Formats: sequence, structure tokens, C-alpha cells
Amino acid sequence: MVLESTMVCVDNSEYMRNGDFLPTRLQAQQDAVNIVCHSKTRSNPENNVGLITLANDCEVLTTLTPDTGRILSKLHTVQPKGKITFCTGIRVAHLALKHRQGKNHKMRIIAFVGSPVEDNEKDLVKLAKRLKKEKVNVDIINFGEEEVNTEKLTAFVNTLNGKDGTGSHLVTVPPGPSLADALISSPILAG
Amino acid sequence: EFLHAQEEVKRIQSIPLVIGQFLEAVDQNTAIVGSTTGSNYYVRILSTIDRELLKPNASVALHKHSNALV
Amino acid sequence: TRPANHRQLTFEEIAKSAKITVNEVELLVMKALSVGLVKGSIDEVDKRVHMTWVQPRVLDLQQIKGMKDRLEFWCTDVKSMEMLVEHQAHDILT
Amino acid sequence: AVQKVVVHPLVLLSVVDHFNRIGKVGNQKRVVGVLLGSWQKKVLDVSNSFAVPFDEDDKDDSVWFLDHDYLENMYGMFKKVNARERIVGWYHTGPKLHKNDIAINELMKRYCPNSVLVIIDVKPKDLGLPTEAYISVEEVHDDGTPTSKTFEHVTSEIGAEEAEEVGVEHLLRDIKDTTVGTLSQRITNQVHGLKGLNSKLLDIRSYLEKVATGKLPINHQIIYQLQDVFNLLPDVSLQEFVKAFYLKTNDQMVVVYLASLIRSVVALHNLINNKIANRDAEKKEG
Amino acid sequence: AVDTAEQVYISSLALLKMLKHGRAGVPMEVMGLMLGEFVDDYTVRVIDVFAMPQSVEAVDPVFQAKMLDMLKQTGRPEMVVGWYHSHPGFGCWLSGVDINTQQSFEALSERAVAVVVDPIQSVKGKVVIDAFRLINANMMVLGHEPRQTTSNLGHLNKPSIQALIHGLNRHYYSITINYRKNELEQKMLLNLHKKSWMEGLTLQDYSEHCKHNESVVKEMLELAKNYNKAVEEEDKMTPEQLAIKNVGKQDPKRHLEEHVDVLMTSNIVQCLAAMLDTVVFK
Amino acid sequence: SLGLGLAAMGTARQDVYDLLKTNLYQDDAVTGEAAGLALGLVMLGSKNAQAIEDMVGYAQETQHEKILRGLAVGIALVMYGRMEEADALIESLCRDKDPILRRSGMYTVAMAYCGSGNNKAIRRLLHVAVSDVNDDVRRAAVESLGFILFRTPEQCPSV
Ligand SMILES: [Zn+2]
Repeated sequence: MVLESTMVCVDNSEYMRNGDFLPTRLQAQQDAVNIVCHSKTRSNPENNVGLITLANDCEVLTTLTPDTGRILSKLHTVQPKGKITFCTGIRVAHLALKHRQGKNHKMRIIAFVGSPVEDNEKDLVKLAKRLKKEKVNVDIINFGEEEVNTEKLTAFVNTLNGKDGTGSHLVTVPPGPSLADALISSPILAG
Repeated sequence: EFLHAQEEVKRIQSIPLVIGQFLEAVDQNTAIVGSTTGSNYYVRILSTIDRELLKPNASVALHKHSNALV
Repeated sequence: TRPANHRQLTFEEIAKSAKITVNEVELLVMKALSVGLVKGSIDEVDKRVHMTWVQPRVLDLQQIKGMKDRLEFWCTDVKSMEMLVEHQAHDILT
Repeated sequence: AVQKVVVHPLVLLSVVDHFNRIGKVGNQKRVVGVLLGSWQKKVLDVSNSFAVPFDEDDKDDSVWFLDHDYLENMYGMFKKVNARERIVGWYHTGPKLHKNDIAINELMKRYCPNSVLVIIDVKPKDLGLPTEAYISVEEVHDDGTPTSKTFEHVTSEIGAEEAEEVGVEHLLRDIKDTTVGTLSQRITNQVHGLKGLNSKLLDIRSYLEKVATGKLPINHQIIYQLQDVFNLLPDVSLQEFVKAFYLKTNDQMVVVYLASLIRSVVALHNLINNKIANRDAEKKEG
Repeated sequence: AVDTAEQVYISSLALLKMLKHGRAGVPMEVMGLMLGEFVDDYTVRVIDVFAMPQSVEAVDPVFQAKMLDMLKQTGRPEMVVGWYHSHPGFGCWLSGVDINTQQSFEALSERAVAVVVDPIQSVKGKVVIDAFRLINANMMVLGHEPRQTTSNLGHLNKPSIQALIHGLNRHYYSITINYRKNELEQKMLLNLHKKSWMEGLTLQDYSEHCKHNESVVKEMLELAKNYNKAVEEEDKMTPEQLAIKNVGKQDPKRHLEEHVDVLMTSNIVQCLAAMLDTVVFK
Repeated sequence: SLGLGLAAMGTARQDVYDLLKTNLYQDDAVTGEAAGLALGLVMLGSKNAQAIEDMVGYAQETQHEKILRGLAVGIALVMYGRMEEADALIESLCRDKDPILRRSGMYTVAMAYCGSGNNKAIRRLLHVAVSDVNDDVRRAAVESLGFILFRTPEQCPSV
């Protein structure tokens, strides 16, 4: 029922091309898209969904929209090839949400990161305070090898919601296709 | 201002006028024309028309309402 | 070398610089024109070979210097000579 | 090739209004919209244009946004309202085009066969012709560029139409203009021409001194090509070229001479004409 | 609550959008919305203009809400102030149904404005633009405007006959319109007919130039031939019978100045540009 | 508000001018008459350069017409009979494109040249009388002659 704008950062990098998840990371993150789109759908139809990738030329395949069937059409033949790119992923997800027609919606972002990232903590603190300005609380659910224990991401989050913010969160990527309804059992409205 | 004056007169035509025929002129800037509507009229003319275009009943145009040699 | 002042060079400087006989310089220049690195022409009553076109080559700093000299020397003449126009006609063109 | 385009005066105003729309930011917000034109000929016609949301950061100019959704819907409306109109390219209000500007064309080359750019200038300090447009190509070089890709200058002009000339030129009454001014528009022409010459020379010398010394790339891009510009430089004062002038200039001088000759007599007629009527009406008046 | 001397502020794009729409749909009444801003109780301001499909009854307003929406998100949100359509070759007068949409609209917004346009009667010098404002009939005897200033009364123009034959004061009241011009569009609109230095530095040609002078001089000789006979002729006929027998094929003294003028303006610039091209160049 | 300055017109009441300023800076059409006239009226002959800068600085961004008119008269009244320093403002107002501010400057040159029989201002004043396009600043242009001709009043009916 809350007003927000979900911005998902899918991963069509090369490192998604493996089987640490049971079938494949493609089906894993795809299914997590299935649960997030149904989640926001059942929460509020006024909310809108927009997706982005992390490839060489990180792509807005679906502009921020409440419909999810278009995003489901985009999920297929995703072609997870290339290289995981993070700092420009949060950037393209960043400057995008200032193009919103509806402003009551809170800028939310969820990211599916399943490839080894090469970011820096000063980069995550600069981007983190930049996300302090607009208060874009982002909850990333990692799907595959991401970093050393998702390092530079809990630091990114805490440097985002510093001084007892606790709005953004960081999930884990070591076992498999986590039932995100179980991952957000308590944080069902705000992960 | 005079050149602005000539152009603004041009709105009088707007195309759908009538196809008539010049017949004769009585004096300066006033003549007689027999329209293709079967009848004949006495009319004035515009000062813009060159007076070398006359003679042997030329094809002319006329206003619907006014019926003036334009 | 010569800045197109008198570039209709006679055969002799060619036969000396290339140190070829006089009766071969024509066959050499016709080959060069056949290639297309130059667009000169050939006279025989004087045996002067006129030059028109030279392929653009590489240059350096000093060539940039004298080039800037030509550029300024021409630009200033252009501007001043337009100043002659405006001076000659102030209230005439409105 | 397209080789030239004819842009109507509606656009170049339908961009200014939108630069005015997001013009409250002041600092920088590059205006980008959709260009609409006609598949006229090799030459291309440009009639309509519209806007689209677009933003971009300051550093790392790779973060820019064109709402494909907004483009799809609004152009659907403009096709429903005009199938005669169609997308032809795009524009941006940048006074000087940016390095980012190639990625936009490269993006929307899928809608148009080539979404030609359109650079407009809200403040053309130059009193020449503003709002010039480019179309990108590949010019892979001896250096070993995998894809030497850069835009191309294409000549353009201002469109015209019976109605729009009516409404515009009725609006031109706010200022005075001498378009029928005999032998005045020419003088203005050579004036503004020489002005453009001097401006271009000052620009090229600004670049040339910069590259000559201290800090600028010394590429083989132009450095000899502009030398070939020096190659032409016709040596005006020479032997037979004098016969070029004096064998024609006096020709035109003869015609001018005759024209003055008849003009004087024609002016002389009215002296007799009015000197007759004055005194003949006076003597009969008294 | 009372009327005033109202003013119609415009947008320069609005005019062109009007004339192009009406001209394109010239053989019938073309309809469209007038979009602007209610600046005050005294003046109005229009800034945006657009139309819709019509085969005069407009079709689905789903175009309406989405149109205004996407116009809000790109640019900004604005207010609908009035509307417009065409009276092609007409008396630019509110038609019977045209007034019939007016009780519909003024009931929605108070200062709803009708806009009449004719791309037919408009000559390239001046356009025939128009707009009106419905008036009640219940107050047909009571005063409708206070008339606290000359501008909308003895300072504007005079009602035309072909529209006064329909309302002229009745069922509505006319309204004044002006043009606000941003300096930004003003400067560029100032310069749209100039060219680059190439045009001002062309030398057209001396073969077709000398050929041209050789042309005009030829028939100008004949113009002098006629001029001799005409001037010396002088029937003592009074200065107006000459003006009645000169209509015909008579034309000395007229072409003579013309050919001299053209031959002047050609040779002059033709010499001048050649002069500059040598003084300046090399 | 309109007669407020006309009453205190010779006294040059800075105190009423103060509240008249903020009256003028309401960004409205109903207060434009409230402050626009009395503001300069209570500063008649004052030559308050900050007053000129306030009036001209505010009559550049407005949206109404009365707020342009009251300033158009106030700026023309702030300078009173100088003929030697008002020239920069007369040129600044006549070179404008504002159809009211030119006419505002056209009234100005009349008051800066109250009856001034100077044949200098007569050249360009009575020249923009010729080439002037706006009817407003045209009529205001020709209507400065008698305001600049008490030195020789017999000349108006000849020009
Ligand atoms: Zn109608």
C-alpha cells in the first residue's frame, strides 16, 4: 500500500553463468524477480517497477512502470554475458529515479549481484551519502559470488543509513534460491 | 509602410472568387464586366492591376460578395 | 621549397637535383603525374615544367610558426579592408 | 547520404519552449527531445519535434536517460494525430556538442535509419546561422582505430510554408526590416560575410597557437589538410589576370554609364512637366 | 465579481500551431484545445496549443488525460484555459454549436475562451485571428462589463460586419489579444533569413552576367523606341484622358526606370564583390 | 495608495516610501497600483538612485500590466527636471523593446526635459516619433513636445 518505485539491478554478467544455485543463477534471480513483482503488485498497484542491468552499457529494458508483465517479457533471453559492473549500476539506478512522474513514491532499489565486484569503500561511502541526499534505501539480495562475505555492501548500506538509519539492507549469496518471502518474513514491507 | 500596404490588400482574393470576363471600362479605376453567371455588372477595380492587361475581353476574377475586379 | 612564386621550374634543376639526364626528366615527371602526387604541366619550347599541385606533407613547429605569420598577415588585412567598407558607407546601407 | 535538410521555423521554437520548461535549474540541464521529419529525397525535410525526459550527471558522462516509454506513447499520439509526420532524429540545446552526444545517436539509430542529431543554440552570440546538425559515421584510420566513429557536418536550411510565412512575418512587424531595400541587403551581406571570415580566422589561430606550443595534440588530423588550404591562395596580381579585370569591369561600367545616361534625362522630364504646370496655373490664377 | 478590460496573452508557438492545423484541415472546421495559465482576474495567458482527432465531435478523452499527463512529466504541469477551431473563409463568428460548447465550458471554468481562426483570410502580411467569450442572456438588460478603462472599448478596434451579423455584442463579448515575446526566441526569430559568408562572397557569373546585361539592353532599346514616339506624341487631350487611353498596351516611362534600376544593382554588386575578393585576398 | 504619494509629493517622505517599497514587491496586480505610483510620487525630485534601481529592476520580470504602468510613471517621475543626467536613463528606456517601458522612457524624457526647448532631445524623441512601431510609445512620443516647449510655445502648432 506504501508508495514507492522499485528499481531492480539484474546481473547479465558472465559470472552469473554457473550453477552454485541448483538449476542456474538465471532461473534463480528470475524467480526472485517473480516474487518481488508479485510482492509489490500485492502491496500496491500504484507502485511501479523498473529494471536495469550491469553490463557494459547498463540498460533500462523497462522504464519504471507499475505493470510487471513487461518486465517478465524482458527477463527471458537475458543473455547473462559480460562483466559485473556495480558503481555504474547504482549510478544508472540513481539518476534514473529523478525522471519519475509520481513523486510520492519512495525511490526503492533491489539488486541481484552474483559476480565478483571490484568496488572501493570510499566509492561506497560517496555513493552512500549521495543516497543519503535522496534517501534511496536499497536492499540488495546477492545471487552467487559477490564479494568477500558481501564486503563493501554492508559498509555501503551502513554508510547509506548511518546514524541509526537501518533503511537499506544487504542479503547473502552462499546457499541458493532463498525464498525471499522467507527473507522478508519480518521485513515484508521494507526488507 | 506603403509596401506593407500592398501586401495586406492581398487577403481579398483567398481563391474562391468567381471566373468572369472583363468587358469595358468607363473611366479611371472603374469598368464593366459580364460574369459567367449570365448577367452583366458595373464594378470598380484594384489599383494593383497593371493597365496593360486589358483589351479583347480578358478572363478575370471577381469577388463573390462584392463582385469587384481583383 | 619555393612558395609557389615561380614554381614553373625548368628541366635543369630537375636533372641536377635528381642528377638524371635531360632527356629522361620528362619521362620521370610524366610518371609522377601518372601516380598523382602532383598536378603540374609540361612545356617544351622552353622545357619549363609548371607546378600547380603538391601533396600535403607533414610539417613541424616552425612551419606552424610561419604559417601563423601568414594567417595573421592575411586576417588583419581582411578585417582592416572591411573597415574600409564600413568607413566608406556608414549611413548608406542603413 | 542526406546532404542537406530543410528545418521549419516551428521547431527551433518548439525546442526553446522546452529549454524554458526545465530552464529553472539554470546551472545545467541539457534539453533533449525527438526530431520529426520527412523521407523526402536524398535531401531530407524536418517539420515537427517534441521533447522527452533527459538528465545526466557532471562526471563520467555515461549516465543519461531518454524515456523510451514516453517516446513510444507521445509519438503514438503524434502518429495518431499525424501519420504524415514521423521520427527523423533528435536534438539537444548544447551550445557545443558533448563527447556523450554520440551514445545518444548510437542508441536511437534503431528508430530512424540514422537518428540525425540537431544542435541548437539558445544564445548564438555569433550573428551567423545557428542550429546546425550532424550525422555520425565510421572513419577507421591508419592508426589502428577499431571503429573510428565521429559525426558529420551536413548543411541545413530553414524551411518555409505559405501559412507559416504568413503568421511569422505578421509577427515580424514588431521590428523594422528592409528586405526590399535595394542595394542594401548586398552591403549587409558582404559585411556579415567578412565578419564570419575574421571570426573563423581568430578561431583557427586560437587553436593553432595552442597546438603550436605547450599543450595540445599534434595529430596529423588537419595539420597538412589545412596546409592544402594554403595551397590554393590565388596570386591575384600577375601578368594576364589584369586582362581578366580590365576586359570586363569597364564592360559593366559601360552599362552603368548608359543607365545613368537615361536616368538623368528621365529626371529632366519632370522639371519641364512641373515648371509648365506651376507658372501656367499661376498666370491663369491671377 | 465583474468583468474588466481583459487581455489575451499568447505563446508564439500557439500561433503557428493554430495556422498549420487549420491550414492542413482547411476544407473544414478543425478543433483543438487552448492550454495556458490564468494569470489574474484581468488578463489570461496561453502558452501551449494542441489538437486531437475528429471525423465537430471529439473522440476518446483517453488521449486527453494521457496527453496532459505526459505534458506534465516532461516540461511541467499547466492549466487548460480555453480552446480554438477554424471558420474557413468565414466571418470568424461563433457558430450555433460553437456557442453550444460554451455553456459546457464556462460551466467548467469561468474564463473559458473560444478561439476562432481562419487560415484563409490571413495574408502573409497579417493573419485573421480571433477569439470570443460567452455572455449570459439572463443579464441582457443588466450591465455586463464595468468599463473602467478605455482599452476594451474606445481603444481597441471596431467589430466587423460579417460577425456582428451574428453576435457583435450578443451571446458573447469580444476580447483583446496581444503577443508576449521571450527575448530568447526573439533574438533567433530576428535572424532566420541571413546566410553565411559564402553568399555574401559569391561572384555569380560574367558569362550569364554579361549575357544578362546583353539581354536587358536589347529590349530596353525597343523601350526607348516606343518612348520617343509616346513622349513626342502628346495629344492635347487633358491629363486624364491620357490616363484612360493608357490602359491597353501602353507602357513607356515605366519599364525604362525598371531596366535601369536592375542593370544598376547587378553591375554595382558584381563589380564590388570582385573588388573585395582581390583587395582582401592575397 | 495611488493618491498617497500625490499628497506627500513635495515632502519626499522616505518613511512612506519604505512601506510603499514592500507594497510594490508583492508580485501581484492588485498591489501594483497600491505601491507603483505613490512610491515615486513620494520621491518626486528625490533622484533616489536606489529607487530607480528598485523600479526598473522590478519592471523586468513581472507578469501583469498595472505593475508595469505604475512603475512606468514612477520611473519617469523619480527624475525631475535635470536635462543633463537623465540622458542615460532616457536612452536606456528608449533602446528597450518593452512596449510600455519605452513609452515609460518616452514620458521620462518629457519630465527630465520639462519644457526643455533643447533641440537635442527633439531629434531622437521626435525621431522615434517617426520610426517607432508601438502605438503606445508613439503617442507618448509625440505627446512630449508641449511638455518640452514652454520656452517657445508657438512652435508646437508648426511641427
Ligand atoms: Zn465555427
